[PDB]
Amino acid sequence: PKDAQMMAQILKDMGITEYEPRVINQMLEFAFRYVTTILDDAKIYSSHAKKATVDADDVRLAIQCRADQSFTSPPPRDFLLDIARQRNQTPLPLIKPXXXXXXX
Amino acid sequence: KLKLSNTVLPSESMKVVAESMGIAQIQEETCQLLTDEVSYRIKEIAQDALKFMHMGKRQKLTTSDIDYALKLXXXXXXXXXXSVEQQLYYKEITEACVGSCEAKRAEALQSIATDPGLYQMLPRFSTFISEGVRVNVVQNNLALLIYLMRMVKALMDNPTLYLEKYVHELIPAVMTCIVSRQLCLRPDVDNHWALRDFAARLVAQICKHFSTTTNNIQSRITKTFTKSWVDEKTPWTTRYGSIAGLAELGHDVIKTLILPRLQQEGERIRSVLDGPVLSNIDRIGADHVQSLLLKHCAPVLAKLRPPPDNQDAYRAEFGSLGPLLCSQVVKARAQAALQ
Amino acid sequence: DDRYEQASDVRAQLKFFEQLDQIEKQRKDEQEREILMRAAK
Amino acid sequence: LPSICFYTFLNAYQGLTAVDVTDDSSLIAGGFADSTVRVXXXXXXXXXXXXXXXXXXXXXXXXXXXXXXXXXXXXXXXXKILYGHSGPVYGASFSPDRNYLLSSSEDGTVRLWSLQTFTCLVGYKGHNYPVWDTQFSPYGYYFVSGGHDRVARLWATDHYQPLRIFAGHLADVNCTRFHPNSNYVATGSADRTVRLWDVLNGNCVRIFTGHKGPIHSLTFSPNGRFLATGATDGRVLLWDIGHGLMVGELKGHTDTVCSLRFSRDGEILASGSMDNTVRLWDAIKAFEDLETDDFTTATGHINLPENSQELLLGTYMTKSTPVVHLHFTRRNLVLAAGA
Amino acid sequence: NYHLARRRTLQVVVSSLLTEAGFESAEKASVETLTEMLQSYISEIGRSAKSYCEHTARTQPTLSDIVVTLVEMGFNVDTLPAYAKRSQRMVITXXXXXXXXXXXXXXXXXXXXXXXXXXXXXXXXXXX
Repeated sequence: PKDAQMMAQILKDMGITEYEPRVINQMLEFAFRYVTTILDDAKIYSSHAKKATVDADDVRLAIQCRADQSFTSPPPRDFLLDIARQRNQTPLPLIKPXXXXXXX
Repeated sequence: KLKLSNTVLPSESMKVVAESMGIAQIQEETCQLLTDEVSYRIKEIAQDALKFMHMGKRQKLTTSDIDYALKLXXXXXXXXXXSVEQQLYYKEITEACVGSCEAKRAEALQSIATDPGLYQMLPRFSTFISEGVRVNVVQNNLALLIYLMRMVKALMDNPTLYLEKYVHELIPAVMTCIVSRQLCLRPDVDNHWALRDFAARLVAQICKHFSTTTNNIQSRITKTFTKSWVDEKTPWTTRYGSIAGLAELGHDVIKTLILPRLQQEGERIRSVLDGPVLSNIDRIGADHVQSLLLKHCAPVLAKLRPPPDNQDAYRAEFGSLGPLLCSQVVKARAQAALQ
Repeated sequence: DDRYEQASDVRAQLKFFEQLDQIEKQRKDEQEREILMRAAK
Repeated sequence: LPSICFYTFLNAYQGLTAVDVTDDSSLIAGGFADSTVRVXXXXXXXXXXXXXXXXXXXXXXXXXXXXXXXXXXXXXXXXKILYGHSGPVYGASFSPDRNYLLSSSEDGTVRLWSLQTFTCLVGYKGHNYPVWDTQFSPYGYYFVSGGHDRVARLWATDHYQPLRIFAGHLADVNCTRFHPNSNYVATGSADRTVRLWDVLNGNCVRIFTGHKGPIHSLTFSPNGRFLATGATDGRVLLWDIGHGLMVGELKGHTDTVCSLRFSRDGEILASGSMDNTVRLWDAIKAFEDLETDDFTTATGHINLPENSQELLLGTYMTKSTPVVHLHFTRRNLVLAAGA
Repeated sequence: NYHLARRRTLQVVVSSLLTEAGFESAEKASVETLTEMLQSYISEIGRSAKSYCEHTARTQPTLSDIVVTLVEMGFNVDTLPAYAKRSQRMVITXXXXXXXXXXXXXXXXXXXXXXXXXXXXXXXXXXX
C-alpha cells in the first residue's frame, strides 16, 4: 500500500536499485514493531512520571536508552587510547622454529 | 542535482498504530519526530546493509543481509564470410548431418543447439540445407528428411541465433516436408507419419514467436491448411499433414476448426471406411490416419464437453468416432484421475 | 566413558605436526652440523 | 592468441570471495558459513591420516629419513568444505608456503585452518564486528586483518593478541594488504582514503587522497614500488609511494573495481569489475617530477555473461591470468595476454 | 529462490507438530513466523555450541556439551525419552527432496593446436 510507496521513496533516497519487496516489507513490519516498543517505553515513562501524556522528554529518554541499546560504535578516543597502548609496544620477538602457532 | 527529503510517515497513521494499543490523545509533533528518529535509524541501517552487500558483492538485498546488519583497375579478390577453419567446421557439421553414427549425430545436434554467437555460419548453411530439402524431396528419402528436421529443431533451440530475417527460406521446406508423397516404399509409409508429426510439432514451436508481426505464420499457414483440407481428390498424406498441423496449433484452433470438421471428417471416414472395392494401401493409410487424428483431436471435445452420453455423443460426432471417441474420453477421465 | 565420542586427533594432530616439525628441525640442526663439518672438511 | 579458456566446478550460488596463491587450489568463500577449497591439476591428498593414529605417526616417523611423500597416507578426497563459522565469510587466502588457510568471517572470528587436517587450527577474535579483509604477509609469519571498527591489526602465527593497531580511518576498513616486504601495509576503507602503515611504531606513514567513493580494491607492484587503487567511480588511480602521487587515471569499468592485479613484473595490469568486465592495461607509465597528468586509450577489454569477479591472480610463474567467476557456477576462467 | 524449499520443509514439520497437537485451523503468517522462530532457535543452539566447544582447543561438540547447552538454553531433558513416545512413534517422518543432474553434451571439432604453448600451464582446456 502506501508503506511500499514510503519504502520506494527510501530506496530512491538510498539511490541504489535492486531488491526483493518481501525484504522491504519485513523491514517495514519489524520497524513498525520497534516503533510500538518505543510506544511501550512512552507508556512506561508516562506511568512513572504519573502523567497521562507522553512528553517530548519521554521521547528523549526513550531514544537515549535505545541508542545506548542497539546503536553501538567504537569511540575514537578509545581508538587513540588503544593506539597509544599497542603502538607504544614495539616488541616483535623472532624465533627459529615457527610451525607452532598456539597456546590456547 | 539531487535532493533527499525525509521519508516521513503520516503521523495520523502513526497515532492510529499507537492508539491501537490505546495510549492517549497524541499531539502531532511527537509522532513527527518519532518518524524522523526511526527513519534515521532505518536509513542508517540501510546504508549499513548496503556496505554489507557491497562487500558480499551482490546488488540485491536479502532479508539475510539485514539480519546480519542487526548485529547492533582490377579490384582485389574477395574473401568469404567464413574462415577456412570454420568452413571446415561447417563441413564437419554437414557430414555429421549425414552421419551414420548416432553419437556423431547427437554431437552435431548439441553443436547446433549450443553454438551461440555462430551466426555467420548462418544462412549459407540453412540456405542450401533448404535446397538439399528440395532435392531430396525429389529423391524421396526419409533418412535425409529426419536428419534435416531434427537439424531444424536444433536450429530452433539455439537461442541467440534469431530466426527473423532468415525465416523465409526455411518454413516452406518444413511445409514441403508436411504435405505429400514422402514415398520411399508403399509398405514403408509408416515412418513418414511420424515425420509429419515431428514436422507439425516443429511448426507449433515456430508459431509461438513470429505472428505478432505480419501474419504470414498464423494466417497463411492456417488458410494454407484450410484450403488444403478443402482439396478433394488429393492423397491422404496431404490430409494428415494438414490436420496434424492444425492440431499442433492449439486447443482453441481445433475448437474452431474441427467443430464442423468433426462430422464432416466423419463423413470422410465413412467414405473411406465401408467405402471402396479394394485399395488397401490407401485404406490402411487413411484408416490409421483417421484413427490418429480422431484420438488426437479427442482432448479438445474432452476439455469442451463432459463425458456423458457416449451413444448420443457418437450421434453428436457422426457415429464413427463412437466409441473410440468414448474410449479416448475414458482415457481422458483416467488422465484427469491421474491428477 | 567416551564410547560414543573420540574427542581426539586435533591437539593430537597438532602433536603430530609437532613431530613432523621436530623431524625437520632435527634435520635443520643436522644440516647446520653438516655445514659445520663441511667447514671441518 | 589471447583467449578465455574455461574450467567447470560445482554449480551453486552464495559465493562471497575466492582467493588462490600458488595455483594448485582456490579458496571459495561461499555459502554464508563455509570455506570451500577446490583443487587445480592434482587429484587429492589426506596427510592427516598419518595423524589419525599415533602409531600411524610412528610409521611415518619410520620413513623420516627422507620421505615427505610418505607423510600423506592419502585416504580422502578433494573439493572439501571447511566450516566452523556462523558468518558470511568475507575474506580468505593461502599461506604462501601452503600451510595455513586464512578465513575472515563476518562473525568477528578469524581462523587459520589446517593444510593437513583441514580443520581450524586456531580460531579467535579481536572484534565484536564484521572483519572485512585479511591478508597474509608475502612471507607469512604475520598477517593483517582490517575490519568494521575502523582499526587494522597485525597478528602473528602464535601470539593471539593484536600485535599492532592502525586506528586511523573513521569507518569500515575495506581492503588491507601487505607490501612485498612485510613491513608496510596499506589500508583502504569506507571513508574513501588510503592510509599506509609501518611495522615498528605503526603510525600512519602516508595518506593517499580520497578518491570520491568507497575503496573496494588496492594493489602493489612486484617490484614493490607502485599502486593501483580502484574505486566506486569505476576508476583506477596509479599511485606512487615515496613521492605520494596520484599518477595515473583509468576509467570505464562502470563503478565497482573489484579485482586489480599488477601482473608479471612489468606494467601490464589486469583489472575487472562488477559488470562482468575485464580490462587489461598496457600502460608503461614512469616519470619523476613535481606534478603530472596523463591520458586514456591504453588497452581494450574482454567481457563475460553474468558472473562478476571476486578475485584474480596474475599468474605466479607464468604469463597467464586466472579469474574467479560467481553468478552461475564456481568456474575459474583462464585467459592470456601478450601485446 | 532455491534456498526456500528447506524453509517450507520446516513449515511441513510445523504442520506435522500441529497435527500431533490437533489444531484444525491456524493463522498462516503466525505459523511462518513461528517457523522463523524455530530456525532461529536451531541457529541459537548452534551459536551456543559453536562458541561453547571452542572452550576446548579441539572442536567436536559431544553429547554432554549439548546437554549443558540445552540446560543452559532452558530445557528439562528428562522428558526427551518420553517425548520419543510422541515424536518418532506418533508422527510419520517426511522425506527430503533434491533432484540434481549432470546433463550430457558433445561438440567434437578437431583442433587444439597448442596444448601448453609458450605460456605453459597443464591445467586448462584449449577451446578449438
